[PDB]
Amino acid sequence: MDRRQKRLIFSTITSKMNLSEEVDLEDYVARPDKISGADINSICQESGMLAVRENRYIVLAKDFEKAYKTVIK
Amino acid sequence: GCVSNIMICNLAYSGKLDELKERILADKSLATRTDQDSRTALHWACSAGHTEIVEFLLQLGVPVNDKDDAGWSPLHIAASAGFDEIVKALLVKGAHVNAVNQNGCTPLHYAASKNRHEIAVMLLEGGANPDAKDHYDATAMHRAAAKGNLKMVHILLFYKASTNIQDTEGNTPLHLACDEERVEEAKFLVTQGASIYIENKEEKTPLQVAKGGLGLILKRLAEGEEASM
Repeated sequence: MDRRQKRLIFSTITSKMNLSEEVDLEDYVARPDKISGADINSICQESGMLAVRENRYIVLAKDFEKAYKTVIK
Repeated sequence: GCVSNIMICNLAYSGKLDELKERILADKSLATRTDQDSRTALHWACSAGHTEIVEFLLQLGVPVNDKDDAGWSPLHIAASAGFDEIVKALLVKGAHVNAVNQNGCTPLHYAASKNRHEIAVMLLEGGANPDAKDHYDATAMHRAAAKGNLKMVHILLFYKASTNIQDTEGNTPLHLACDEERVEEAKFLVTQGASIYIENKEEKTPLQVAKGGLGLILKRLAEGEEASM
């Protein structure tokens, strides 16, 4: 979808997620992948869920790149 | 808290400086062990903004340029997070301004994206390349223009960043500013040399991308510049 919309969706949802002060969602927002808002709530829910397999209570950059590459394809 | 499998990194992230000092001075090798993500106490203190723990680790002389397993250097982490004082202590100790991580980003990509002006300047003054391209051939200016960070676009142009680099979708920063309706950014860019002619991969120039009010304004500006200058 629209880059601007995409960014709005990422920021609105991660807004009540606790992310490390260095994560930057633009790295994903700027990717040339057409994805839905479902896909984004998805990467976002997966990221917080994986806050737990290495098990850190704050969401990190790595939680995202994972969620993202799994969810999109 | 508890972000790492190594307890000294959790102390660094937690801000427990006194405990961290006692353990490391008992066995200095501990200050540079890497954890499961290849981070050390320095990465985690930067990630949490504990300037004082960063100063203690730099006082001990630990490496300031090692990357974690996603290719993030302590300078990347501090620059994206917005630690001005940490960024500054890192640079004084030799942090590599053009280091790249696994997305191909330099710390300036993150400073620009997140509107960290003072850090972008420290970086550019320290020699960062304004034109570094990430893995999608996007520069700091693509980030800043897309997001509407006008003053960040002013700072980049001041350090001579190019305005016509194309990402892998063939977009220049001007296409991105047009696409997201960043009116003042788009105008500033055309006034500084962005071309209203370059086509992206979908065969569109920034004008074909822009809403009509903006496209007319950019057109006008472009003919202004092509007439004088």
